[PDB]
Amino acid sequence: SMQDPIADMLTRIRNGQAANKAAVTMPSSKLKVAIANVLKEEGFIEDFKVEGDTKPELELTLKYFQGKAVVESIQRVSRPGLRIYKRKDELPKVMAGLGIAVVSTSKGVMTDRAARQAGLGGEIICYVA
Amino acid sequence: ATVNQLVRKPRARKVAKSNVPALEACPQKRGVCTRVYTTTPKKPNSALRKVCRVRLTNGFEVTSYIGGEGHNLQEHSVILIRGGRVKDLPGVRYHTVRGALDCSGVKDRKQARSKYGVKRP
RNA sequence: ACUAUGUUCACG
RNA sequence: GUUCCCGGGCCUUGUACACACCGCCCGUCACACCAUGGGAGUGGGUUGCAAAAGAAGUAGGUAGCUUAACCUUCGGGAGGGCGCUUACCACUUUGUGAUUCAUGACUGGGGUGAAGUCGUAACAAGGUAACCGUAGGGGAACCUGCGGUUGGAUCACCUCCU
RNA sequence: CCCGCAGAAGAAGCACCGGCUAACUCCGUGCCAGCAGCCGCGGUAAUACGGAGGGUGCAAGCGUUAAUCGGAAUUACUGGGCGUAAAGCGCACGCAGGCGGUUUGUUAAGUCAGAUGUGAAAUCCCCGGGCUCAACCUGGGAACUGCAUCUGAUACUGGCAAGCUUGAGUCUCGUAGAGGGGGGUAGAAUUCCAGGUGUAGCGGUGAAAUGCGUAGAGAUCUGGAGGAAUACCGGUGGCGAAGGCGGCCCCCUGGACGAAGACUGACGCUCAGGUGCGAAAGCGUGGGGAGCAAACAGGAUUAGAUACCCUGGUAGUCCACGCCGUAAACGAUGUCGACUUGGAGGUUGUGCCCUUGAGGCGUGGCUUCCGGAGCUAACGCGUUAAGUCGACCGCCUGGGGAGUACGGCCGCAAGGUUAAAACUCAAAUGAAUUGACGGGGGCCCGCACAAGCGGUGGAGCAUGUGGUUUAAUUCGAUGCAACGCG
RNA sequence: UAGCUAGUAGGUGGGGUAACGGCUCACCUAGGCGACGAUCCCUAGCUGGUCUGAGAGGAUGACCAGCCACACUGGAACUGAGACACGGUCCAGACUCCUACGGGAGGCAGCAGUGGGGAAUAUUGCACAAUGGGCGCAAGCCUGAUGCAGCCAUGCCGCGUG
RNA sequence: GGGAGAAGGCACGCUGAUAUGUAGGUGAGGCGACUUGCUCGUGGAGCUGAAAUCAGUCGAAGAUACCAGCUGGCUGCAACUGUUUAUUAAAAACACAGCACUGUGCAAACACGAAAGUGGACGUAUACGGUGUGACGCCUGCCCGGUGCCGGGAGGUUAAU
Ligand SMILES: [Mg+2]
Ligand SMILES: [Mg+2]
Ligand SMILES: [Mg+2]
Ligand SMILES: [Mg+2]
Ligand SMILES: [Mg+2]
Ligand SMILES: [Mg+2]
Ligand SMILES: [Mg+2]
Ligand SMILES: [Mg+2]
Ligand SMILES: [Mg+2]
Ligand SMILES: [Mg+2]
Ligand SMILES: [Mg+2]
Ligand SMILES: [Mg+2]
Ligand SMILES: [Mg+2]
Ligand SMILES: [Mg+2]
Ligand SMILES: [Mg+2]
Ligand SMILES: [Mg+2]
Ligand SMILES: [Mg+2]
Ligand SMILES: [Mg+2]
Ligand SMILES: [Mg+2]
Ligand SMILES: [Mg+2]
Ligand SMILES: [Mg+2]
Ligand SMILES: [Mg+2]
Ligand SMILES: [Mg+2]
Ligand SMILES: [Mg+2]
Ligand SMILES: [Mg+2]
Ligand SMILES: [Mg+2]
Ligand SMILES: [Mg+2]
Ligand SMILES: [Mg+2]
Ligand SMILES: [Mg+2]
Ligand SMILES: [Mg+2]
Ligand SMILES: [Mg+2]
Ligand SMILES: [Mg+2]
Ligand SMILES: [Mg+2]
Ligand SMILES: [Mg+2]
Ligand SMILES: [Mg+2]
Ligand SMILES: [Mg+2]
Ligand SMILES: [Mg+2]
Ligand SMILES: [Mg+2]
Ligand SMILES: [Mg+2]
Ligand SMILES: [Mg+2]
Ligand SMILES: [Mg+2]
Ligand SMILES: [Mg+2]
Ligand SMILES: [Mg+2]
Ligand SMILES: [Mg+2]
Ligand SMILES: [Mg+2]
Ligand SMILES: [Mg+2]
Ligand SMILES: [Mg+2]
Ligand SMILES: [Mg+2]
Ligand SMILES: [Mg+2]
Ligand SMILES: [Mg+2]
Ligand SMILES: [Mg+2]
Ligand SMILES: [Mg+2]
Ligand SMILES: [Mg+2]
Ligand SMILES: [Mg+2]
Ligand SMILES: [Mg+2]
Ligand SMILES: [Mg+2]
Ligand SMILES: [Mg+2]
Ligand SMILES: [Mg+2]
Ligand SMILES: [Mg+2]
Ligand SMILES: [Mg+2]
Ligand SMILES: [Mg+2]
Ligand SMILES: [Mg+2]
Ligand SMILES: [Mg+2]
Ligand SMILES: [Mg+2]
Ligand SMILES: [Mg+2]
Ligand SMILES: [Mg+2]
Ligand SMILES: [Mg+2]
Ligand SMILES: [Mg+2]
Ligand SMILES: [Mg+2]
Ligand SMILES: [Mg+2]
Ligand SMILES: [Mg+2]
Ligand SMILES: [Mg+2]
Ligand SMILES: [Mg+2]
Ligand SMILES: [Mg+2]
Ligand SMILES: [Mg+2]
Ligand SMILES: [Mg+2]
Ligand SMILES: [Mg+2]
Ligand SMILES: [Mg+2]
Ligand SMILES: [Mg+2]
Ligand SMILES: [Mg+2]
Ligand SMILES: [Mg+2]
Ligand SMILES: [Mg+2]
Ligand SMILES: [Mg+2]
Ligand SMILES: [Mg+2]
Ligand SMILES: [Mg+2]
Ligand SMILES: [Mg+2]
Ligand SMILES: [Mg+2]
Ligand SMILES: [Mg+2]
Ligand SMILES: [Mg+2]
Ligand SMILES: [Mg+2]
Ligand SMILES: [Mg+2]
Ligand SMILES: [Mg+2]
Ligand SMILES: [Mg+2]
Ligand SMILES: [Mg+2]
Ligand SMILES: [Mg+2]
Ligand SMILES: [Mg+2]
Ligand SMILES: [Mg+2]
Ligand SMILES: [Mg+2]
Ligand SMILES: [Mg+2]
Ligand SMILES: [Mg+2]
Ligand SMILES: [Mg+2]
Ligand SMILES: [Mg+2]
Ligand SMILES: [Mg+2]
Ligand SMILES: [Mg+2]
Ligand SMILES: [Mg+2]
Ligand SMILES: [Mg+2]
Ligand SMILES: [Mg+2]
Ligand SMILES: [Mg+2]
Ligand SMILES: [Mg+2]
Ligand SMILES: [Mg+2]
Ligand SMILES: [Mg+2]
Ligand SMILES: [Mg+2]
Ligand SMILES: [Mg+2]
Ligand SMILES: [Mg+2]
Ligand SMILES: [Mg+2]
Ligand SMILES: [Mg+2]
Ligand SMILES: [Mg+2]
Ligand SMILES: [Mg+2]
Ligand SMILES: [Mg+2]
Ligand SMILES: [Mg+2]
Ligand SMILES: [Mg+2]
Ligand SMILES: [Mg+2]
Ligand SMILES: [Mg+2]
Ligand SMILES: [Mg+2]
Ligand SMILES: [Mg+2]
Ligand SMILES: [Mg+2]
Ligand SMILES: [Mg+2]
Ligand SMILES: [Mg+2]
Ligand SMILES: [Mg+2]
Ligand SMILES: [Mg+2]
Ligand SMILES: [Mg+2]
Ligand SMILES: [Mg+2]
Ligand SMILES: [Mg+2]
Ligand SMILES: [Mg+2]
Ligand SMILES: [Mg+2]
Ligand SMILES: [Mg+2]
Ligand SMILES: [Mg+2]
Ligand SMILES: [Mg+2]
Ligand SMILES: [Mg+2]
Ligand SMILES: [Mg+2]
Ligand SMILES: [Mg+2]
Ligand SMILES: [Mg+2]
Ligand SMILES: [Mg+2]
Ligand SMILES: [Mg+2]
Ligand SMILES: [Mg+2]
Ligand SMILES: [Mg+2]
Ligand SMILES: [Mg+2]
Ligand SMILES: [Mg+2]
Ligand SMILES: [Mg+2]
Ligand SMILES: [Mg+2]
Ligand SMILES: [Mg+2]
Ligand SMILES: [Mg+2]
Ligand SMILES: [Mg+2]
Ligand SMILES: [Mg+2]
Ligand SMILES: [Mg+2]
Ligand SMILES: [Mg+2]
Ligand SMILES: [Mg+2]
Ligand SMILES: [Mg+2]
Ligand SMILES: [Mg+2]
Ligand SMILES: [Mg+2]
Ligand SMILES: [Mg+2]
Ligand SMILES: [Mg+2]
Ligand SMILES: [Mg+2]
Ligand SMILES: [Mg+2]
Ligand SMILES: [Mg+2]
Ligand SMILES: [Mg+2]
Ligand SMILES: [Mg+2]
Ligand SMILES: [Mg+2]
Ligand SMILES: [Mg+2]
Ligand SMILES: [Mg+2]
Ligand SMILES: [Mg+2]
Ligand SMILES: [Mg+2]
Ligand SMILES: [Mg+2]
Ligand SMILES: [Mg+2]
Ligand SMILES: [Mg+2]
Ligand SMILES: [Mg+2]
Ligand SMILES: [Mg+2]
Ligand SMILES: [Mg+2]
Ligand SMILES: [Mg+2]
Ligand SMILES: [Mg+2]
Ligand SMILES: [Mg+2]
Ligand SMILES: [Mg+2]
Ligand SMILES: [Mg+2]
Ligand SMILES: [Mg+2]
Ligand SMILES: [Mg+2]
Ligand SMILES: [Mg+2]
Ligand SMILES: [Mg+2]
Ligand SMILES: [Mg+2]
Ligand SMILES: [Mg+2]
Ligand SMILES: [Mg+2]
Ligand SMILES: [Mg+2]
Ligand SMILES: [Mg+2]
Ligand SMILES: [Mg+2]
Ligand SMILES: [Mg+2]
Ligand SMILES: [Mg+2]
Ligand SMILES: [Mg+2]
Ligand SMILES: [Mg+2]
Ligand SMILES: [Mg+2]
Ligand SMILES: [Mg+2]
Ligand SMILES: [Mg+2]
Ligand SMILES: [Mg+2]
Ligand SMILES: [Mg+2]
Ligand SMILES: [Mg+2]
Ligand SMILES: [Mg+2]
Ligand SMILES: [Mg+2]
Ligand SMILES: [Mg+2]
Ligand SMILES: [Mg+2]
Ligand SMILES: [Mg+2]
Ligand SMILES: [Mg+2]
Ligand SMILES: [Mg+2]
Ligand SMILES: [Mg+2]
Ligand SMILES: [Mg+2]
Ligand SMILES: [Mg+2]
Ligand SMILES: [Mg+2]
Ligand SMILES: [Mg+2]
Ligand SMILES: [Mg+2]
Ligand SMILES: [Mg+2]
Ligand SMILES: [Mg+2]
Ligand SMILES: [Mg+2]
Ligand SMILES: [Mg+2]
Ligand SMILES: [Mg+2]
Ligand SMILES: [Mg+2]
Ligand SMILES: [Mg+2]
Ligand SMILES: [Mg+2]
Ligand SMILES: [Mg+2]
Ligand SMILES: [Mg+2]
Ligand SMILES: [Mg+2]
Ligand SMILES: [Mg+2]
Ligand SMILES: [Mg+2]
Ligand SMILES: [Mg+2]
Ligand SMILES: [Mg+2]
Ligand SMILES: [Mg+2]
Ligand SMILES: [Mg+2]
Ligand SMILES: [Mg+2]
Ligand SMILES: [Mg+2]
Ligand SMILES: [Mg+2]
Ligand SMILES: [Mg+2]
Ligand SMILES: [Mg+2]
Ligand SMILES: [Mg+2]
Ligand SMILES: [Mg+2]
Ligand SMILES: [Mg+2]
Ligand SMILES: [Mg+2]
Ligand SMILES: [Mg+2]
Ligand SMILES: [Mg+2]
Ligand SMILES: [Mg+2]
Ligand SMILES: [Mg+2]
Ligand SMILES: [Mg+2]
Ligand SMILES: [Mg+2]
Ligand SMILES: [Mg+2]
Ligand SMILES: [Mg+2]
Ligand SMILES: [Mg+2]
Ligand SMILES: [Mg+2]
Ligand SMILES: [Mg+2]
Repeated sequence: SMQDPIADMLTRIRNGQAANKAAVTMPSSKLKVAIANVLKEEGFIEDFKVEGDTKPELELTLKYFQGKAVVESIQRVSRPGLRIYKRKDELPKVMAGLGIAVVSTSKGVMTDRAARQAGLGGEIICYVA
Repeated sequence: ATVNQLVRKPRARKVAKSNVPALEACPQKRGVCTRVYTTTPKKPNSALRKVCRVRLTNGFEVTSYIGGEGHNLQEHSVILIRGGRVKDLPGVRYHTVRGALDCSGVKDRKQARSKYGVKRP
């Protein structure tokens, strides 16, 4: 009963893109905003907000280049049933380094490309092709 | 499936039994031999296939096929047994080595003579 | 109303 | 005149058939072989418990027999050694279990084997739809009851209605 | 190791050759002899058997056997599954365990970063070097994926203090319902019981017979006793966790849903063992017993009929109290949560306007059917997913052997539950496809039947076969499609 | 294989150990282990590695190197810096042994070799010349450790066979 | 529940010690007190006295006499304790709890009795009598021709009158 909230975010993104939907509302969090901002900053999502004081609702705004969706594939790696922490050198590279892996490192949440250059590892949250 | 279920009960590897109980990874084995006799095969074949019961040295009692045309095996006579099913006589799962011990070579053979234990002409 | 069976292996 | 018998045509449907119903196919019974459980038992292997046992050695105790150095009043003290003894304990002995491997008259099913016997249970509405559970019955597939499932078929023969 | 003679002189086999898999003919043999790693070859024209020639592949080796990994994503952590192929416990409750909404702290266990020590040498790996070359030996390097300690990093996970409200739960108020348990009573009908009427059948079946009847049955009427089940309403209606639950009325009682608030403040989700419920059939004890009906009997059917059909008919079916613990206990589809185009209904709520006339738009629960993307081996599923993801559990690993044996646990028993191995096969299986078939359906047709007419089968002879006979009775044709046939 | 466990789990004190300790005693307390598998059963030397694999893994632990264990079977201690001692010692046992019958031997899982088992696996060779080892000032003596040789296509690799 | 005293073991005498006789039993002279007592609750002087542990010690032997199970395995019959041929049979025979059939509606069936009357029973079908079987578990199949019993009343035959 709602065990992983981050996977649920990534399904709403995946299932929003399949339905050709413009925006994707969901319950917000600290870690949701961190992931959503990394996806925006590189350019899978086109802007977002966090409208609400008491009961916040983070809504995304999905991107579409052609008729095809922008987020080709997006999957949870370090699920709560099996946490997957990778070291500096053992960090993955999705799609041979043209997709990203969101990685929660000690200096905040960031991309796998930034984690290599920063010089540290962490929990790999999700691969994004 | 389910990683927690596997931690609790790991993957049981399928211990596939050996075809030929001759034991202790032996290439061949001696046999005293009893009852040399003919037997009919399964459906599409029909013949009188030459075969013998073999009192093995370790204690087992196995049937073994006698390859080639004609043989010297009878009543007793100490023979050597190698592995290999016939796939026709159901139950027979070994072959007598022709050439070794009291089992002589096949008479008048030219082609393929390591099999069937015959010397040069 | 009831009303059984078609030896063996093959030929495609 | 078209309900039926025979054959054929088209469409649809079920099929475990494709040598295509003159198809496939189930179980007993008969014979041979193989592995396998039960079985009055029998013969080992290992081992638990309960005791007896007590050789050598080690230690503790010492009436007995001794006895090179130290101490010495030249008497012997000390201390030692043997012998005895107690504890510890190996072999071995007895009883009774457990377990495990051989083997056993006979017996229960199981598998396999080109052309054995009896039927025809299933696959088509397989000619009583099949199957599941369960109980009773029966040479054999099985049959019958009770409840369940569709993984059943036809639902232009009724006749009369929206 | 170096010269010195000598002479090609002393120095080549053995697998295979049907597909997989590089390479073909001829004789011999005739499901025999034999081959076989898998499929399979041989029944008188064998590329597969045996030989011969010819080829192909390796070559001082070659093959066969055994043994390990690979291919096998066929135990799947990287990397599989469970509607129908093997596989969701029958369904719940629930401790240990696994997992856990959200915002601040705060540690630093996990996690991450660095650093130092160590991870023996050989081995492996790379650049060299040394044996005539190689194998072999060998220098240096990398590596030894590690473990320990030490210092930091705080995003995440954990621990720990407060929270907070979306989850989760409580209270108020109604609505619907075969939810349950206990107790009454109602009408129809069936059976038997007593009597009236009444005169030969009744009953049954494909057709009969057994059976009931001149003792007066059946039919009909009146009065009575019982027991069991509830017509119509009644529906792809409702309720229940599943099993399951239908006349009507009260007693006690569990849950569900809606309405708008208030409160608690993560109390949650799953759940190995464990406990509870769990159709029908059974079982025990005590009742009850109309109808029905295993067993059983008789009559038919039949070659037989331990069946189907008929007439009888006991356990059971019913009630109280226990046990059993299984079913195709089935949506063959585990439980909880989130997310993702529609349409037609049913059912039960509740709000806003005009109830201004059986209205109309809305929003919730539960539910039947058809379909989109997507998924699927296909069939199909499709917001009640078999779609897209997460948490946890159960289960699967070829068919037979076998859900069987042995042992445990439970049971009065029946048996249930847990659950093998030897042996044996190269398949077993699922969906769909084209045919063919059906004592499946529809629509046609034909001397197919009906409606006729004359024949064969009886006799004698002619002719042809079978057979038998014979020195020979030449040879072929031998269901329709051989037999006054060649 | 679901419970095992009484020196068992801890304390105080004494003894003993090169050293601490239920190592071992006396008393005191009633624990300890156990579903993150105790106990019991079957199997097994362990590692560096080896083979395999794209890797994860899977299999394996002959040869070379480290550690452990054992020395005819079952015990005990003595000696020593070190052993509860492969070619010491002492008992006991089973099996071979020689005798004058009183009693004695003996220990190839060192190297060769034999019988037996097996599908299967080798010379009763030479040598301390080197490299370590033992004692000794050394010289040397000793050494089946090592270095050579035999045998075997058992492998890996070279050149043959014009 | 048992089997079970299964089987099979070990320890036992005497003398000191722990303890100039111990836990235990036991209770006096006292002293509270409570009242009038055969008092309550202290109190513990004497008597009493196991059972142990440890150390000695004698004998061939220590439960030394008398007293006082033999044990185990397979199996027939009867479940069991019980009863039986006084005086040759103690059993597998009888009985037995339990089971079935059957009769019996109370002035009960039935029994003793020419009868009155008694028992059954001062009981009333969850009771009573008879018959068979014989705890308990798994069960108990087919035959109603024959003999009995039960029910039916038309028809045949049929006594007294
Ligand atoms: Mg590192
Ligand atoms: Mg044959
Ligand atoms: Mg037949
Ligand atoms: Mg037709
Ligand atoms: Mg046409
Ligand atoms: Mg068509
Ligand atoms: Mg069907
Ligand atoms: Mg077929
Ligand atoms: Mg047929
Ligand atoms: Mg059968
Ligand atoms: Mg069978
Ligand atoms: Mg057997
Ligand atoms: Mg046996
Ligand atoms: Mg036995
Ligand atoms: Mg002793
Ligand atoms: Mg002694
Ligand atoms: Mg002297
Ligand atoms: Mg002196
Ligand atoms: Mg003196
Ligand atoms: Mg002295
Ligand atoms: Mg027999
Ligand atoms: Mg016999
Ligand atoms: Mg015949
Ligand atoms: Mg016949
Ligand atoms: Mg049939
Ligand atoms: Mg049938
Ligand atoms: Mg039919
Ligand atoms: Mg039939
Ligand atoms: Mg049928
Ligand atoms: Mg059918
Ligand atoms: Mg059945
Ligand atoms: Mg059954
Ligand atoms: Mg049955
Ligand atoms: Mg039966
Ligand atoms: Mg019969
Ligand atoms: Mg029947
Ligand atoms: Mg039925
Ligand atoms: Mg030369
Ligand atoms: Mg020359
Ligand atoms: Mg020349
Ligand atoms: Mg010359
Ligand atoms: Mg030559
Ligand atoms: Mg022949
Ligand atoms: Mg041919
Ligand atoms: Mg030919
Ligand atoms: Mg050939
Ligand atoms: Mg050739
Ligand atoms: Mg080879
Ligand atoms: Mg393999
Ligand atoms: Mg694998
Ligand atoms: Mg997986
Ligand atoms: Mg699979
Ligand atoms: Mg199936
Ligand atoms: Mg299935
Ligand atoms: Mg399920
Ligand atoms: Mg289910
Ligand atoms: Mg389960
Ligand atoms: Mg919990
Ligand atoms: Mg937690
Ligand atoms: Mg959290
Ligand atoms: Mg959170
Ligand atoms: Mg800090
Ligand atoms: Mg840390
Ligand atoms: Mg760590
Ligand atoms: Mg680190
Ligand atoms: Mg190293
Ligand atoms: Mg090199
Ligand atoms: Mg070189
Ligand atoms: Mg070189
Ligand atoms: Mg090398
Ligand atoms: Mg090197
Ligand atoms: Mg190096
Ligand atoms: Mg380094
Ligand atoms: Mg901070
Ligand atoms: Mg923080
Ligand atoms: Mg935290
Ligand atoms: Mg309430
Ligand atoms: Mg209410
Ligand atoms: Mg209700
Ligand atoms: Mg209501
Ligand atoms: Mg109701
Ligand atoms: Mg109700
Ligand atoms: Mg009710
Ligand atoms: Mg109700
Ligand atoms: Mg009746
Ligand atoms: Mg009348
Ligand atoms: Mg009549
Ligand atoms: Mg009447
Ligand atoms: Mg009537
Ligand atoms: Mg009435
Ligand atoms: Mg009645
Ligand atoms: Mg009534
Ligand atoms: Mg009723
Ligand atoms: Mg419900
Ligand atoms: Mg429902
Ligand atoms: Mg019902
Ligand atoms: Mg009622
Ligand atoms: Mg209520
Ligand atoms: Mg409620
Ligand atoms: Mg409620
Ligand atoms: Mg509400
Ligand atoms: Mg609130
Ligand atoms: Mg509050
Ligand atoms: Mg469970
Ligand atoms: Mg129950
Ligand atoms: Mg019920
Ligand atoms: Mg029932
Ligand atoms: Mg019964
Ligand atoms: Mg009953
Ligand atoms: Mg009974
Ligand atoms: Mg009863
Ligand atoms: Mg009853
Ligand atoms: Mg009746
Ligand atoms: Mg009759
Ligand atoms: Mg009948
Ligand atoms: Mg017939
Ligand atoms: Mg006949
Ligand atoms: Mg008949
Ligand atoms: Mg009837
Ligand atoms: Mg009845
Ligand atoms: Mg009732
Ligand atoms: Mg159950
Ligand atoms: Mg139960
Ligand atoms: Mg089941
Ligand atoms: Mg059901
Ligand atoms: Mg259903
Ligand atoms: Mg199921
Ligand atoms: Mg589900
Ligand atoms: Mg549920
Ligand atoms: Mg649950
Ligand atoms: Mg859902
Ligand atoms: Mg839901
Ligand atoms: Mg709709
Ligand atoms: Mg609706
Ligand atoms: Mg659909
Ligand atoms: Mg929807
Ligand atoms: Mg929708
Ligand atoms: Mg819906
Ligand atoms: Mg929903
Ligand atoms: Mg799903
Ligand atoms: Mg699927
Ligand atoms: Mg589950
Ligand atoms: Mg499982
Ligand atoms: Mg399996
Ligand atoms: Mg199998
Ligand atoms: Mg079953
Ligand atoms: Mg079973
Ligand atoms: Mg058994
Ligand atoms: Mg039991
Ligand atoms: Mg019980
Ligand atoms: Mg029992
Ligand atoms: Mg019973
Ligand atoms: Mg029964
Ligand atoms: Mg199919
Ligand atoms: Mg199908
Ligand atoms: Mg037709
Ligand atoms: Mg006609
Ligand atoms: Mg005519
Ligand atoms: Mg005529
Ligand atoms: Mg004429
Ligand atoms: Mg005629
Ligand atoms: Mg004729
Ligand atoms: Mg004629
Ligand atoms: Mg002719
Ligand atoms: Mg003729
Ligand atoms: Mg001819
Ligand atoms: Mg024709
Ligand atoms: Mg013809
Ligand atoms: Mg003609
Ligand atoms: Mg020392
Ligand atoms: Mg220690
Ligand atoms: Mg490699
Ligand atoms: Mg490789
Ligand atoms: Mg692989
Ligand atoms: Mg290992
Ligand atoms: Mg070795
Ligand atoms: Mg060597
Ligand atoms: Mg060595
Ligand atoms: Mg060490
Ligand atoms: Mg050590
Ligand atoms: Mg030793
Ligand atoms: Mg040693
Ligand atoms: Mg030795
Ligand atoms: Mg020694
Ligand atoms: Mg020794
Ligand atoms: Mg020794
Ligand atoms: Mg010294
Ligand atoms: Mg020492
Ligand atoms: Mg020595
Ligand atoms: Mg020696
Ligand atoms: Mg000796
Ligand atoms: Mg040797
Ligand atoms: Mg030898
Ligand atoms: Mg010399
Ligand atoms: Mg030296
Ligand atoms: Mg020295
Ligand atoms: Mg010196
Ligand atoms: Mg010098
Ligand atoms: Mg020297
Ligand atoms: Mg020497
Ligand atoms: Mg050496
Ligand atoms: Mg070679
Ligand atoms: Mg060589
Ligand atoms: Mg050789
Ligand atoms: Mg007892
Ligand atoms: Mg007995
Ligand atoms: Mg007792
Ligand atoms: Mg005793
Ligand atoms: Mg005794
Ligand atoms: Mg006894
Ligand atoms: Mg005495
Ligand atoms: Mg005393
Ligand atoms: Mg005293
Ligand atoms: Mg006292
Ligand atoms: Mg007193
Ligand atoms: Mg006084
Ligand atoms: Mg005192
Ligand atoms: Mg006192
Ligand atoms: Mg006294
Ligand atoms: Mg003493
Ligand atoms: Mg004494
Ligand atoms: Mg005396
Ligand atoms: Mg004495
Ligand atoms: Mg004594
Ligand atoms: Mg005595
Ligand atoms: Mg006695
Ligand atoms: Mg017996
Ligand atoms: Mg007898
Ligand atoms: Mg007898
Ligand atoms: Mg008896
Ligand atoms: Mg008796
Ligand atoms: Mg009896
Ligand atoms: Mg008596
Ligand atoms: Mg008497
Ligand atoms: Mg008497
Ligand atoms: Mg008498
Ligand atoms: Mg007498
Ligand atoms: Mg007696
Ligand atoms: Mg007598
Ligand atoms: Mg009796
Ligand atoms: Mg009188
Ligand atoms: Mg009278
Ligand atoms: Mg009276
Ligand atoms: Mg009276
Ligand atoms: Mg009665
Ligand atoms: Mg009696
Ligand atoms: Mg009797
Ligand atoms: Mg009985
Ligand atoms: Mg019974
Ligand atoms: Mg009669
Ligand atoms: Mg009568
Ligand atoms: Mg009468
Ligand atoms: Mg009468």
